[PDB]
Parts: sequence; structure tokens; C-alpha cells
Amino acid sequence: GSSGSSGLLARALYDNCPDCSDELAFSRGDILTILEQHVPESEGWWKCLLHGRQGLAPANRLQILSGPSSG
Repeated sequence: GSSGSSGLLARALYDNCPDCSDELAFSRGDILTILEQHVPESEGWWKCLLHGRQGLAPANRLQILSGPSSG
């Protein structure tokens, strides 16, 4: 099987103010779609998609929301 770039969802515990495109610009209470976690380009970052942003996000401010069923 080809496991990777599945697409998870994370929450925003705090708004993010990115200075460059690389990073993503989100605001508290925003559901970001974690396209992929395995990001060798940025250590400790998550590639999410919002309003056509396609930027990374700090895993320190992102809460990986996982389902209870078959968790």
C-alpha cells in the first residue's frame, strides 16, 4: 500500500501571522486540512490548506484531532 499524504484535520489553538507564503495564515478557531505531516523541508511543521493558501503550520499550535472510533 501507498501510505502517505492521506489528509488529516487539525485545529488552531492560536492565530498564526506568517511573514512569507511558505507558512499558512490562519486564525483561532479554524479547521486546517493537514495535507501531509511528513515534511522534510520544514522541521516541526505541517502542510495545511486554507482559502487556497497551501502553507505550513507550527505543530506546536496545531492540535491533531483524531477520531475515537478505531483510533
